[PDB]
Amino acid sequence: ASMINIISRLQEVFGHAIKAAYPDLENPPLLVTPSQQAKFGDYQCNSAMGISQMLKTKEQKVNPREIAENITKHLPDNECIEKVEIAGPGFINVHLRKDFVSEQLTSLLVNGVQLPALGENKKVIVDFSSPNIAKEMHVGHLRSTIIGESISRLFEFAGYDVLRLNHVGDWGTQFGMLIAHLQDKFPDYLTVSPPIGDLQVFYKESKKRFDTEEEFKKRAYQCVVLLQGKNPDITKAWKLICDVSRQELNKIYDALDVSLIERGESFYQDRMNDIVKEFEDRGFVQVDDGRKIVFVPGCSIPLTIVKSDGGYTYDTSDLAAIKQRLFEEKADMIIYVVDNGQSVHFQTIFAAAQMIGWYDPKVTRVFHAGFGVVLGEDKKKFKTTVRLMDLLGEGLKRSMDKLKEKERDKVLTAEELNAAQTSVAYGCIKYADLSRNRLNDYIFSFDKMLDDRGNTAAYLLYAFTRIRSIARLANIDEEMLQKAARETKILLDHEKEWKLGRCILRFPEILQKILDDLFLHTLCDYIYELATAFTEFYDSCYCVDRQKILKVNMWRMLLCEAVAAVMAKGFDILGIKPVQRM
Ligand SMILES: N=C(N)NOCC[C@H](N)C(=O)O
Repeated sequence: ASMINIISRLQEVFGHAIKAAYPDLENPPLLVTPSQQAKFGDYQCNSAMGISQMLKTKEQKVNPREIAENITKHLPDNECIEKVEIAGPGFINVHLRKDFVSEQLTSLLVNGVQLPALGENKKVIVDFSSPNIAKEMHVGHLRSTIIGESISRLFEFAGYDVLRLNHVGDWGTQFGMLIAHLQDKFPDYLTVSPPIGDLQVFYKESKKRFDTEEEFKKRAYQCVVLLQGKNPDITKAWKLICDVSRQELNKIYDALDVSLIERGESFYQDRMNDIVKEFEDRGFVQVDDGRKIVFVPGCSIPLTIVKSDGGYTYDTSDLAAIKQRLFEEKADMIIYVVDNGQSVHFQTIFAAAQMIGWYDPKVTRVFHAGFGVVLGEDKKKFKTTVRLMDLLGEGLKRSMDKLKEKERDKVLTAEELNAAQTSVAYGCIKYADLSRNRLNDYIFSFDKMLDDRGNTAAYLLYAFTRIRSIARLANIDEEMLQKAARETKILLDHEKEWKLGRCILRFPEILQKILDDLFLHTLCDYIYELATAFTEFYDSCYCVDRQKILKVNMWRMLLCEAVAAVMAKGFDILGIKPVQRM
């Protein structure tokens, strides 16, 4: 059946009701918001607010309370509204049908937590992680990965078709010295696949030679020209270096549970040729100091698309990239998950793209999802540079250390030696990030994100186990619960079970908002809000003598399951893999 965006529903029935009360008005505000207080109803409509101000005139100000009246007067029949109240000025407070909420709570237990999805299959392309080959994958790359994996999942769950592209820096000029060095240190690479160790100790070996030996430097620069010329021997040496890089990288994408089509800058070697010609032939190119540059009317900087020496650039690659994503992949939306240091870069690229006619931003969504830098607690850059695998190993350890109080004796081997340990570590590292606005800088603290209390993954993961233990400890297997759900009316007479009930149905309205601003932290803020609504429900209501059985209220067994299902999905979107026991 799939869940209902209640906010979008109330917006439909108010726009019907507003068109009736003021049909001569054009595009009136349909600001419907959840009431975050018991008395004011379950949703609020602040629409007589902006409607009064549209009718405002030099010497006449229509009082909003009289509008709200004229609005409620024409409210159609529905399936979700009990009564309507007017407070203050023209606030319209809305009360939901208990029946409606109950029926909806049920529907997601039998049909399950799934979204309605679309009437057209749009194609979202998400550009994330993107480390630079031969250089360490750094924490800023980590954010992108985490944020990108989660964004990809939100659209995947929303019914979109999603292309996860790892746009890796595998076409740098630094390959020159690596390849030239590889040919020195391992003169049989063509035949004996060379044992290159740590790619960082190798790179170091090169930049020394580069900065030291002048005849080596020239060789290095020549290798780049030869590589771009697609030379057989030189290219093989390149493939082999990216190979050693690729398998160290997968160790990380594996641990963080991340799927990615690798499609580096090198993928566009030929399109770049055509792009340069395509900008030339439309007269957008200007020659400055031997560079072919492009000025975009409005932008603070120019794109360099050919250097003085014939070599392409980041701008060249990202121009080729957006043309093919728009034309061959035929995307309806493109998302770039890249550190905010490069904000200007994408606004100029996107501009350049409109300028040459590649897309109509009214029609195709192109979006830079930016993020702040990673800091230590001393509120400056995060360094020691930190290897990502080290960070995670140091996460796994710490996660384990916590668990030794004293759960190594309760949970069995699997439930703990992985399940709880890993699900907590990786879960915290993702959650600490996503729970904070992606734009603000991020303070990476093992101590803060591993805290057993507060707004951490740790608390919410533990919290999850308790919701699951309830119907477990009272011995009600899945088979029973599914039959209960199919036959039980769900009861919401008690205040705190009404809070929890409508909090639950807010899941769609939450995710929709995130499809528009890509602010995932409002989902974490929702998992915490849901999680807290539950405790307040549990601490007063009974689900389950002073001898054994305190009777089972089967409908509250289902409430617990509703809460569980929705947290389960919310976790999945965020990239958290919850355990049951811990
Ligand atoms: N420009 C695109 N498509 N992705 O960003 C690439 C990130 C780059 N490799 C870096 O090191 O920042």
